[PDB]
Amino acid sequence: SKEFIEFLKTFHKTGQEIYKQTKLFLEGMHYKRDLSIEEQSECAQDFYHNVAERMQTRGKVPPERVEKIMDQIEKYIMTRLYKYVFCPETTDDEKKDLAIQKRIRALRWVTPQMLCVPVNEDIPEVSDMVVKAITDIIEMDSKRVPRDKLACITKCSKHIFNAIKITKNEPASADDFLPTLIYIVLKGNPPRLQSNIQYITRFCNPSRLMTGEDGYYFTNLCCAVAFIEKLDAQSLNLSQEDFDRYMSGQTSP
Amino acid sequence: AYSFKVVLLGEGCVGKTSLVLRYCTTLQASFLTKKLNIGGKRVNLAIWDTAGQERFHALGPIYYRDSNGAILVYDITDEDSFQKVKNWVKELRKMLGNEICLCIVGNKIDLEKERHVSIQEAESYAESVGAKHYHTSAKQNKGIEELFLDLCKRMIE
Repeated sequence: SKEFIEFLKTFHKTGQEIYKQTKLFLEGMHYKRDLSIEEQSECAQDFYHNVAERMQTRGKVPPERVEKIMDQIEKYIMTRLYKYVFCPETTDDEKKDLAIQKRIRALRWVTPQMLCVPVNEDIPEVSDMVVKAITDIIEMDSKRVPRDKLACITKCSKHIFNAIKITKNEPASADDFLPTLIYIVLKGNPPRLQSNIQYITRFCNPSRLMTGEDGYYFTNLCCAVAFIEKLDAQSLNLSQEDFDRYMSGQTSP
Repeated sequence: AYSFKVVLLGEGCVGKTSLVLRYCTTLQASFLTKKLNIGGKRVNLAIWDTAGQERFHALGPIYYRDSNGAILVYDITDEDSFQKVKNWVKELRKMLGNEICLCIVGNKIDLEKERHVSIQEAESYAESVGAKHYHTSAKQNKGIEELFLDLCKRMIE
């Protein structure tokens, strides 16, 4: 909080204005605490939109330093907002976390071969990449700021990419990448997975998700979770007989 | 000033990856970028590869959300690959937002001796859905530059 003020002091009669607008927004959020999370999210998103535009207009600041200060804004606001807006009791975030956790647990038997995962864990360097990717996705929940949660997803993906490139000696396509990320998520069963996804969607500076790499990897995480939710015998090229046997928890593939 | 999201559609076997690598030691080929200048206007291009396997069919929309353009690759020797494009176009056209700029790309024109999808069918299909059709050969590095250049032009318009 002290660092945010010192940071903004740098920007003269543009830093004071941002600080005022940030404080106004945060005061607005306090008076919206008893509204729906959708309404709280629209407020933050409007705020991101409006502070960015009011910088291009009545501020004349280079787009290089504009992203850098939006990162500082996001960190200040979300550090303060996290306790209130992450997994709120008025939502089904907890319910969704438990259901995905239970679902991922149910699917503990699914092998990389079933998912046609292009990684060979018998190569020690590949095994090390997989271990790191699982830790990256697990760490997501330990970070409070959406940008830092996104960085865990992105780190996880690049460790996955290394695992695939070492195994295959070709750069991963989406067809290679997505089943590997699904597999990593199944092995990691990352804590509060839906709450993390919802929080990023609701409160991340909307820009970072639009075109750039963090947006791509986050989208892929969303695809992984959606695939896991609806996964059936046909998904894994299994007969219903085998799928049902594995699902019972009584049989090893 | 312009930043564009472009989704890449097709299974691996239609040669989509060679095509985008041609254009853009490489670690990965799933997320790819190009910085362009068009009529003295600056363009940030992000290519988002999407998983083409049938098992991932329901996931498309998650990927396609807020795309500015789409590159749908088929293999001119495989009429089934062309049928897949037509279904993808239907999905892309149900995405909430502005009209996504579509490219329908007939790849492996170096195998025109063995083609199963006629040029007339492909071009006439493209026109019918407000798309543009392009011929490429990743193998012989033809048509690739023209495709991306034209798409950005179209996405600016």
